[PDB]
Amino acid sequence: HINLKVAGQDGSVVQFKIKRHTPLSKLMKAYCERQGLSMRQIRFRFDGQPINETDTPAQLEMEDEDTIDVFQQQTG
Amino acid sequence: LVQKLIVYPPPPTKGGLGVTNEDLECLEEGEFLNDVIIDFYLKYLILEKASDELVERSHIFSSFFYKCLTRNLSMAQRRHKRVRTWTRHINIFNKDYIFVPVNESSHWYLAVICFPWLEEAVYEKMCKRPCILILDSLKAASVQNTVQNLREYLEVEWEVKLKTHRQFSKTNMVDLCPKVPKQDNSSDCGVYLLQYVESFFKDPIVNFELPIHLEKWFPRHVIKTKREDIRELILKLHLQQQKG
Repeated sequence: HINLKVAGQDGSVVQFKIKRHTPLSKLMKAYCERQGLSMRQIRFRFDGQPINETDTPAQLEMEDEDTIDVFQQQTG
Repeated sequence: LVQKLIVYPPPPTKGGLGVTNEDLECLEEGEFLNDVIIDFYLKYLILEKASDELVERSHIFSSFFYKCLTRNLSMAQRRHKRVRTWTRHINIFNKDYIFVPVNESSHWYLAVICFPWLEEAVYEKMCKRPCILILDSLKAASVQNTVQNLREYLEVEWEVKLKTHRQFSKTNMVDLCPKVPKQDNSSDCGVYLLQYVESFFKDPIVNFELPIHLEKWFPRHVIKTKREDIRELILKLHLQQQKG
């Protein structure tokens, strides 16, 4: 089990507990649900790189108290 | 029903970006490009169009880097802490060109940090200078604020990775706006950003004497067909990825 932070554009941070080998898919769904958006609207990034539902903390080599950044769509 | 046309780069490669049919909608004429198309095409340029020398001397930040940066410690340190892990395996002080896509007030433009390892201009007989280039297809009011935020990012990144004090100021890292080809409508800012990066990889700026004349950097026909060219590229990659 490790703890991950999800940091959003409004300054909020939400904590999640996850096992090193669980795919991130359900944490991402839980995050979209708890703040009311869809997967198609939220970009998940770790160290600035795209994060996919298939990925696990182990494969991304996350540590306890690491932060995932979340952003909404940008247009110009 | 939204379905993903491509993941780029595709698995097993890590870090792939999903592009959906909904993302393709922003390539129609008159539509604002979104972050997915920008980030996809910039990764395509570095993986398939940049020379091998340019890849080693360049770094391209995600289009969310600047947005994340600007979302005990000083205010500069506080901004830097938000993006501190985005250079985990990168020494930007060993790069010649650092590309920063900027979206401010629904307008794309490009900042390029050039030769940050230099401390002053040097001639050998081309002129190379430490500086921040602003490449903008329209005109953005936030330019001076962007440039100062990037100087302050460099100072903290330097102190964190090199563990000495180094100042980045207007005299040390001047801001320049090359004369680039400009927009003729109200919605093609993102297409020009992509063309500026593409043309930089084909013909990098190596003489920094002012003014930097880039008015003929690319022909008119390439920008007029770029939206269609990007769409056709994504459809070709889609058919390739169906096969595997």
